[PDB]
Amino acid sequence: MNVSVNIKNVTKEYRIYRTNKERMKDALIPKHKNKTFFALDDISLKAYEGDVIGLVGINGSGKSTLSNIIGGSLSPTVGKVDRNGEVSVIAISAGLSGQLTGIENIEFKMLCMGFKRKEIKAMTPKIIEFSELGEFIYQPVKKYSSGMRAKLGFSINITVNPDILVIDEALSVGDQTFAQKCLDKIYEFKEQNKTIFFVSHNLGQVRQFCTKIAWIEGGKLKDYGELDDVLPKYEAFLNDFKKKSKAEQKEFRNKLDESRFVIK
Amino acid sequence: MNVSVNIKNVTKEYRIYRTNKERMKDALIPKHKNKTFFALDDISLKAYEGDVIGLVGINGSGKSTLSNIIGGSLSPTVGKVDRNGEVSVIAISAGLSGQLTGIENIEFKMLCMGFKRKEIKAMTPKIIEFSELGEFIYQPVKKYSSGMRAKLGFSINITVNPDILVIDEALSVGDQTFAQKCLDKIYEFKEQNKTIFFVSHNLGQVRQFCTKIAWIEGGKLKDYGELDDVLPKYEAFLNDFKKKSKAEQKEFRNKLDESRFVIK
Amino acid sequence: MSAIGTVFKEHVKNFYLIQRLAQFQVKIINHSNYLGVAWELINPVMQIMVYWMVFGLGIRSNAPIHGVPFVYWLLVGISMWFFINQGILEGTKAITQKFNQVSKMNFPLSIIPTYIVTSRFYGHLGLLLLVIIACMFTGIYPSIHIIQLLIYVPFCFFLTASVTLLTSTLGVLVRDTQMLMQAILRILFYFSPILWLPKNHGISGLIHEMMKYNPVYFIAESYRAAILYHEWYFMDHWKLMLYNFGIVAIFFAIGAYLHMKYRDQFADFL
Amino acid sequence: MSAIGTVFKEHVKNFYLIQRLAQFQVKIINHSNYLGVAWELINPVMQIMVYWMVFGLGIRSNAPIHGVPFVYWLLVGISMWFFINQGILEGTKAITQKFNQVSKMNFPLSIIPTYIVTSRFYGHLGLLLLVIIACMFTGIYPSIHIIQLLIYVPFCFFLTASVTLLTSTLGVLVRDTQMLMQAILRILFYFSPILWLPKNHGISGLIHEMMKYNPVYFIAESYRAAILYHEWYFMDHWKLMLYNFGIVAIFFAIGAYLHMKYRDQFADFL
Ligand SMILES: CCCCCCCCCCC(CCCCCCCCCC)(CO[C@@H]1O[C@H](CO)[C@@H](O[C@H]2O[C@H](CO)[C@@H](O)[C@H](O)[C@H]2O)[C@H](O)[C@H]1O)CO[C@@H]1O[C@H](CO)[C@@H](O[C@H]2O[C@H](CO)[C@@H](O)[C@H](O)[C@H]2O)[C@H](O)[C@H]1O
Ligand SMILES: CCCCCCCCCCC(CCCCCCCCCC)(CO[C@@H]1O[C@H](CO)[C@@H](O[C@H]2O[C@H](CO)[C@@H](O)[C@H](O)[C@H]2O)[C@H](O)[C@H]1O)CO[C@@H]1O[C@H](CO)[C@@H](O[C@H]2O[C@H](CO)[C@@H](O)[C@H](O)[C@H]2O)[C@H](O)[C@H]1O
Ligand SMILES: Cc1c(CC(=O)N2CCC[C@@H]2C(=O)O)c(=O)oc2c(C)c3occ(-c4ccc(Cl)cc4)c3cc12
Ligand SMILES: Cc1c(CC(=O)N2CCC[C@@H]2C(=O)O)c(=O)oc2c(C)c3occ(-c4ccc(Cl)cc4)c3cc12
Ligand SMILES: Nc1ncnc2c1ncn2[C@@H]1O[C@H](COP(=O)(O)OP(=O)(O)OP(O)(O)=S)[C@@H](O)[C@H]1O
Ligand SMILES: Nc1ncnc2c1ncn2[C@@H]1O[C@H](COP(=O)(O)OP(=O)(O)OP(O)(O)=S)[C@@H](O)[C@H]1O
Ligand SMILES: [Mg+2]
Ligand SMILES: [Mg+2]
Repeated sequence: MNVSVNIKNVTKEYRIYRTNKERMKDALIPKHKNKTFFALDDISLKAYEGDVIGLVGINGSGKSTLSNIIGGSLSPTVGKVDRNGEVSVIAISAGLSGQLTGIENIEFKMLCMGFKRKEIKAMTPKIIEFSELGEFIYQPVKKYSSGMRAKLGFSINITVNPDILVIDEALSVGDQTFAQKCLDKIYEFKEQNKTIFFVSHNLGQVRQFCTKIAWIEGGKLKDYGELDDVLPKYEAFLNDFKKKSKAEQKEFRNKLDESRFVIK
Repeated sequence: MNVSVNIKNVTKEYRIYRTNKERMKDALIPKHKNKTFFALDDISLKAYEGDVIGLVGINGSGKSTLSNIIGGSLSPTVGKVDRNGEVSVIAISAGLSGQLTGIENIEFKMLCMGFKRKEIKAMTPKIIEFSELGEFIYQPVKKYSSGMRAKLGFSINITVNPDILVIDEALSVGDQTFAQKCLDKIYEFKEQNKTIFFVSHNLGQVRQFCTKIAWIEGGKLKDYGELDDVLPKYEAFLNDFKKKSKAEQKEFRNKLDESRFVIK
Repeated sequence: MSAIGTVFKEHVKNFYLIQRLAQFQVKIINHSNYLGVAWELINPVMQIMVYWMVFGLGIRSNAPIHGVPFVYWLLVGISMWFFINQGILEGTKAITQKFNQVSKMNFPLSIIPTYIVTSRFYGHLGLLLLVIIACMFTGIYPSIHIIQLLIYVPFCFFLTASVTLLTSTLGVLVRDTQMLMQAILRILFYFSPILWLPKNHGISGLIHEMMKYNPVYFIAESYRAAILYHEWYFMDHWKLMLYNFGIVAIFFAIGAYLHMKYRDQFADFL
Repeated sequence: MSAIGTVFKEHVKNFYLIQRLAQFQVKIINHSNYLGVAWELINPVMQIMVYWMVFGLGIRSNAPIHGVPFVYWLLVGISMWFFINQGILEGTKAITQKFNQVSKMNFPLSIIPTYIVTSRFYGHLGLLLLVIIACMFTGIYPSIHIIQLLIYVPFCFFLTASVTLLTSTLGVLVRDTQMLMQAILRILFYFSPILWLPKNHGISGLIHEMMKYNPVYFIAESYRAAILYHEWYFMDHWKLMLYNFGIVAIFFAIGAYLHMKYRDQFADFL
């Protein structure tokens, strides 16, 4: 079909310091060399419309960095990303203030998200109905519990209509009754032929939601393709890893971290 | 055996305000009456040594309030709690500062928890080995990822040796390899015949970990007893609730919230 | 040329959003106070009182200036200083404090310091109305010349805003900037006609000539001309007007250029 | 009697913890600065410079006091003021800011404002050593009388600490307290011998007699007696010593009583 997201040679580097003298010397001297850490390294993948892609890998692999670079909140050191369409991110807790009440927080967050005044006025009652807070919609958010804060954040955030959606480790929130509502909303979102990027550790959710898999290891793209051809490979690697000794796991992690650090 | 925790007629009330004039008038006038919200209401239960008790209920029920009152961070309006032994709480993210490095954060958090200098010096290397950060132990915590922050917090926090332990919705953190380590630690904690309070929504984890169930509904203690006599009842209630209409659920929630509010 | 156009368009298209966010900030700041937003007037008033006892009663032995009682001279001269001080001190910190809440959203980033400034402009307007009302008890009633405020109250705002547009970027790249302004602003308070009037024709003459290079000089003198002296200020001091307009334009241009040059990498420095 | 005993025991048993937490706070505050902790000395120094140009060069036309150059008089008199100002202003906010991090842990809660004060006492000690070294260039060398500092530097610390022990509790119950101190501290700066000396024998005589009820009077005058005048200060002013000791005791007693009365319900007000 049509390419919606196109990532070409994206690289992300960071500079590692030990004392303030090192930081100042690097800031001043143009030639000064220091250690450099490669968070990402030469990532290339093409996404199509209607593709649901799940990102998999161990801690520190670099999937939040990639989803921030796709989301637009972070910029590559090298390479480029071409987006066809508008991009949105599910970050439920971002715009909530404990000093404000729930009704005020709806307007505050919808304003920060980019909505116009008439749309905010029109869609406030539906959000209030969805969140199911009741009377506590008239109270400061600092008097809430954790589940109610999550429910309000999710209800405000799910009102977007983008072309590209990014979800980072939150598919459903609340108790057993709210989770079904959240899952139904996400499945409706998938039904409309929208491109979705999804980061998770729940492999059952990945199997029942995604259609493509992106395997990230050591800041690199290990593999990329259909779910039924790639997910079994990652699962086999995972099951093999649990069967090594502690020294073998330490050696594997040290070898992985060796290639990510370079003096330059 | 011996009663370890004894809760008698614990009640918790809150005062609800709409404008600053109401708040000031209540502050000044001694007789002024206002709305009052009953977060808890006449909770009584006896806990024994070696009991693992799981707290269950829907959003807003009052289990975090009860676990804070048991933990000692909150005080009852009426009634009293008698603890036999020292009490600890698993709050992994509490003492972490993004400005400090990991090694500094270990000492900072262990000092705030109440340890002495010699113990901190003796147990730092084991914590460093457990967290499995590697070189990033020498970097500020604000350069970490989410999984690494959780791993460091858990590794620092699991070093306590209390008589009563309180866990609020975190049994394991990290990827698939770290979760087994966390579960093994928690099972070892259970093996030593320690009293544990556990708050969760994962009913499989509750079935495989706890031995008693405390059902909280509308700020009240619906039921209390053995796992195999109480958990099926809560599961039956939960399965019945999903089969009502939206109006029936709204009516149930409104009826529940009616009894919690009183003018006085 | 493109940076100026981008920042100008972003500010012009979002007037309502700027006002709404400023109001929400005012609500957030005073949330737990028993008095509420009243402190937005109470804090500036008390500071004036102290400044009257030290510099009016102690020094000067309560001596009038230019045929006017010293209390009203000081009152009209100091009304805009708290707005300038607070606006700059918090606009320097605005982006560092508020980038992460809107980074994931598509937001006009150049308007972040401006609404922080507007939240202080509200209290300035309240205090200025109070000062004009208080000046009527001595016998100083509004004249036609008061219409000059329609040029002078806006200009002050613009000046403050322009400065923050630079110092918000500088404060992200180098944090030590936040410690420098505290020392600079103090120099701008005492070397200005807010509390005292230089003698001129002497060693104080050079100090007066250097003081004329402070924009606060023009702001205070123009306010006093409109409210107290009943004079058309620009009929004798249009060169100072041109100098201050040039200053505001220079600050806005440099701030826009730097902001559009570095905004895409703000996550690195934060 | 029990509240005093509890607070005293909690402070005595945790000397090392107080020092360590103060050091961690100093590290946290200056994390992103290029210069680092050097600002802990740079900020107080610059403020002195301005105060020399305004009150020494402008007013007074650089006139000596009591046979000493004005610069050293002011330098010795102002060295402890920044510590007092900052210590009180942040000790009033300490519990509100730091209760939630230690609430779940079993922690001595009365030591929270004290380590916030200690983090400023460090910079005070550095500045005082610099001032004593700088006084040697004119020809004022240390004498035996300098040993008096062993009573006077501690007392100052205690005074500040006692005040915070009250104003930390008051700041949790009523937030508006945080806005009042800003106005009170200013009054305590100008009605003190830090910048000027009252005339006495006149209308200034009553002001001098009222000024003697300020503890800052005793602090500055005792420091100057030990460093500049080569005099045993207590041989003529032991009544002021007793008055100030009584003040510190009263503040400590009231603060301990209120803190132990309300500490169990701090989560309600926060
Ligand atoms: C008390 C005083 C103490 C000392 C004061 C500070 C001394 C200077 C410090 C330098 C400093 C302050 C700004 C300085 C100028 C601002 C004022 C301007 C005038 C004001 C009236 C920026 O310095 C600027 O860095 C820019 C980099 O964007 C660079 O931009 C352009 O350059 C060319 C055209 O200039 C143009 O061709 C080029 O395309 C541009 O990039 C500028 O040239 C350079 O001046 C901050 O240091 C920065 O730290 C950053 C990590 O936080 C770091 O970026 C990251 O890059 C990689 C990507 O991940 C990765 O490796 C790391 O993440 C990290 O390395 C920067 O490299 C480093 O420099
Ligand atoms: C610009 C100025 C604006 C106005 C200024 C403020 C006006 C006064 C406001 C009153 C105020 C400030 C402190 C006042 C004195 C402090 C200075 C002392 C002297 C200083 C030199 C506290 O006031 C104090 O409240 C105490 C309550 O602990 C009470 O303590 C003792 O009383 C008896 C012996 O006094 C003794 O028998 C008794 O056992 C003690 O309880 C005190 O008597 C009373 O004075 C704050 O208001 C408080 O708000 C709290 C919710 O945050 C609220 O507590 C909660 O209680 C329930 C439990 O969940 C639940 O219903 C709610 O959660 C809530 O209701 C308090 O009820 C309310 O009062
Ligand atoms: C008067 C004064 C000089 C002048 C001074 O002292 N000087 C300088 C050279 C000549 C003359 C002298 O030789 O004494 C000063 O510098 O600061 C002051 C500060 C910091 C002051 O805060 C408060 C007062 C004050 C307030 C009310 C009343 Cl009713 C009375 C007083 C106050 C006066 C002076
Ligand atoms: C001198 C002065 C009076 C005194 C004054 O103006 N008075 C009061 C009654 C008599 C006399 C007068 O009638 O003019 C004052 O009040 O504030 C001042 C402020 C706020 C000042 O900040 C800076 C200076 C200053 C600094 C350096 C140099 Cl080299 C020169 C100046 C400065 C002087 C005065
Ligand atoms: N500012 C930074 N400076 C240096 N390294 C960083 C910085 N931010 C992130 N990193 C490192 O970049 C790597 C990738 O981090 P992330 O992408 O956030 O983690 P992740 O792959 O999503 O895995 P999780 O979230 O822990 S399961 C890790 O080694 C981080 O420590
Ligand atoms: N400060 C407060 N003032 C008024 N009501 C409060 C306050 N804190 C909590 N509540 C209410 O007390 C009730 C119990 O809250 P919690 O015990 O925190 O929630 P919970 O039972 O743990 O359920 P979760 O965590 O959302 S699954 C809820 O209705 C809260 O809104
Ligand atoms: Mg992540
Ligand atoms: Mg909870």
